[PDB]
Amino acid sequence: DPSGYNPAKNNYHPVEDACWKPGQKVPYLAVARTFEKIEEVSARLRMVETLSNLLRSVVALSPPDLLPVLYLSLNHLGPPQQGLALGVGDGVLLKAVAQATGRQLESVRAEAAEKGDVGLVAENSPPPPLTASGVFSKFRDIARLTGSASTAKKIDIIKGLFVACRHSEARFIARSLSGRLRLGLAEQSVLAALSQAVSLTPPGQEFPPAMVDAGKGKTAEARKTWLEEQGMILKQTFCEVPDLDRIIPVLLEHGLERLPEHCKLSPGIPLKPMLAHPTRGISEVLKRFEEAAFTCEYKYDGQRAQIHALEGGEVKIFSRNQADNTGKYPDIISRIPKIKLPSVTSFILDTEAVAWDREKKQIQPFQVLTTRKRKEVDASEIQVQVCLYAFDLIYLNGESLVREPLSRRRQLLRENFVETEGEFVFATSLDTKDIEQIAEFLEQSVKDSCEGLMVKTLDVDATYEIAKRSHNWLKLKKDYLDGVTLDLVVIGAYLGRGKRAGRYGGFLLASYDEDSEELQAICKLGTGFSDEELEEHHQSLKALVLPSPRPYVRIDGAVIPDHWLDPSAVWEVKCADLSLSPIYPAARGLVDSDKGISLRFPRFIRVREDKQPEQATTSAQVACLYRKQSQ
DNA sequence: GCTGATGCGTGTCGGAC
DNA sequence: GTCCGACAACGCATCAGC
Ligand SMILES: Nc1ncnc2c1ncn2[C@@H]1O[C@H](COP(=O)(O)O)[C@@H](O)[C@H]1O
Repeated sequence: DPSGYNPAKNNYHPVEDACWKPGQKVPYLAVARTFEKIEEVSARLRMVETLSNLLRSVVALSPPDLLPVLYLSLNHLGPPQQGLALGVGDGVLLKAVAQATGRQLESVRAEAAEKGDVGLVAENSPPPPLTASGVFSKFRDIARLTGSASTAKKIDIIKGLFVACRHSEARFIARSLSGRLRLGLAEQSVLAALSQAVSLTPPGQEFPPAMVDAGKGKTAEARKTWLEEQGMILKQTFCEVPDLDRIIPVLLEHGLERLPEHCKLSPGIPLKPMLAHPTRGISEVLKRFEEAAFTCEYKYDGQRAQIHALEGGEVKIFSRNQADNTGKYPDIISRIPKIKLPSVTSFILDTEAVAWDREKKQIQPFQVLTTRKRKEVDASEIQVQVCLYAFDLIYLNGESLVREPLSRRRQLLRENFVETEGEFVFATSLDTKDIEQIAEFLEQSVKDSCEGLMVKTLDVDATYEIAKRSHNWLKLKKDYLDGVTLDLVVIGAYLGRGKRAGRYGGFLLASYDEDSEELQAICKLGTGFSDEELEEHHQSLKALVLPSPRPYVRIDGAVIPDHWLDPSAVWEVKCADLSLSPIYPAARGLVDSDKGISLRFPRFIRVREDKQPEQATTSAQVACLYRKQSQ
């Protein structure tokens, strides 16, 4: 019986402990029961084993449901490049919860805010049982609804789900819709569970499967080593082809050992990009890299563009998160013939697209880039031009370069591609181990409109193998260095969600405007404090809660705090940059008549226990800092 | 026809292991 | 170090209300 389904039990048997009949649809309650057992524990290894048990039963009994169960576990709707999104947030969701439970919407909103979780409100307040594929399909139905009256149609589907929910299902339906499943298990653990499941219980056997536990005859050491090896086969393939729609049919038909024979890196199919680990100083860079020669490059402030040229000439462009951006950049597309030597027949390039001012011939801020339209059919209508800064080459003329060292990938990039100023340029770079030269290069990068340096080894562990290490590169920014900040007043707090439930998750901060003697909201703040500090803030600020705002506190367009606070606490906050804000009033009129100023990537540093609000950073100082950054 | 509100999509940080 | 999920500013696109 699905109500008693226990994928965390000892001696889990994929056949005998499943809670549905062979070949029938996996019930959604089996998924919900699995989620309960996963969120109850903190050790990822234990979460992986529990999910693996569900997956082995899916493989053994009902293999067509493997793909929807995996998406439900990731809370994804499909492969990233297809771009389906629910179009559902707390607004649509709580209205649906309110109507399903028959309660007033304010009562539902208030309880969800206090509890920090929509799932508990949806649950604790005729139709056939939900199935995993049925729920997944309805989720995709919600995402495809568009046009006038689509909100009411989305709500109707959601109410239909809640009406059919049993036991714990409503909790997880609502958390999924809210984007906050909170399992503690995400992409890497799902892949580990999948490789473990298909290794222990191979797909494609006639029911009942003759092989239920392929690890039974191995010592514990041989079992661990084997599962690690199978797990790396799945992880390397997925990093090249992060698309379960392609992988799972192949896995089900040919098994995991033969997977790389059928799914490999190829132009037109986005791959996982290499990411960067933040490093807090040049000395820390030499420590992570030890003896290995490395290169430093400008870290451009734009958007990543993974540019694919297929054999035959089709070009596709993907984002860092593998969204299809091809329709966004008809200007890039028309430029491709200019950037390659005539011998290049296909490639995958790793680049940064940066807004570029063709009148002044210079880079423009990230903010300017974000004003491009999402779709543009005529390059003629484009107003924000872009320059591509190329820094890697992943595939060339039919061959993957993923196992080549950066020294060779970079040489192939420079040898086979053609620069045009203001259109396509190789990232500015420096090969050195001299601490003083690196420090000056870091300074120069900021003067040249970049946010810092990327650092990459050239020959030691210098490949593009994301499954081996996804953060193989280092990012170095001046704002990571100690002593290289603003003192702001806490004027409000926001109730925490999830891991912050039951305390404050965020705070509203303000600068002191000397001329009006008012406090002006400047940004929110929600990271940089330890768990212990955040509880201390909850305890000390609760004494300062007020029913109504003070008349000298101005927040204009900011989110109204859940709790207004008597202005008293002053905190030191660090940011990457200041920005001209559409909503915050701080220093409005000092630089821009209509816009005040906010903080890019603010983080809490420490309490200024001995600073009164009137001695906080002033709005005039905020303006001065913004002007200094703006040349 | 306009607009404000909602949703999606483009970093820093600490905890458990 | 890895994995995960708290939380930031601010843009476009969309849609309900007007
Ligand atoms: N020279 C460069 N090499 C690699 N990434 C770069 C470079 N310049 C800018 N970037 C961007 O920096 C991001 C890496 O930082 P992060 O996303 O913080 O891991 C990439 O996704 C790129 O969009």
